[PDB]
Formats: sequence, C-alpha cells, structure tokens
Amino acid sequence: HMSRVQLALRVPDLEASIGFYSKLFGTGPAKVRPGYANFAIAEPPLKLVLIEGAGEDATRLDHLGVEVEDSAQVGHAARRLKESGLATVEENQDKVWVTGPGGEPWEVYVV
Ligand code: NI
Repeated sequence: HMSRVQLALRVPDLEASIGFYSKLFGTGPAKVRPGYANFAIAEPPLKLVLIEGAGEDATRLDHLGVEVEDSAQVGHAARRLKESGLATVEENQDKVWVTGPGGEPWEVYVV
C-alpha cells in the first residue's frame, strides 16, 4: 500500500533464524538462498532480510532501509535527502544510500 522498513540482520545460524521468524510473524520466507533469506511481512509492514554470519556468536544489524513503491519514489527520496544536507550515494534511480552518524547504513530502494 505504501513504503516499508527493511531490517537486515546478520545471524549466526540461518536455519534456526528462519524457523524463529516464521513463528514470530506467522509466515515462511519469500526467498531462500544459501546464506540468505527474506520475509515480506504484511503486518507489521516489514521486509526482513536474514544474512548468514561468518564468525560471531550473536545476531547483529547488517543494514537498514526503506522499501518504496516504484523507482520514481526512489528519485523523490534521493532529491529530498540531498536538499537536507545528507550525503547520498545513488545506484543507477533504483537505490540511494546514506549513513547515520554512528555508521548504520540506510538504503532507500525499490523491490
Ligand atoms: Ni538490503
């Protein structure tokens, strides 16, 4: 209906995490690859991405994002974000990246 947040977690155990999230949100993954899984959750509106970690023992934040409706929304956000003094990097618009002050990366992207 509108844009949704994208939470990408680096997880130590991809299979265990798929099963927990399937129970948390009541649905199975939309896509499953080696080392990668994703969920398109309708309520709460969310794109949850699970990325299999290499070394560490605990789940960490990999990146955050805002999944918008069409490519045109990406360009609108890109223009909005720049007029604000935020340093943006565009991929070609299909994706814009900005980084928060503590280093957390955000992508605004069309799916
Ligand atoms: Ni992503």
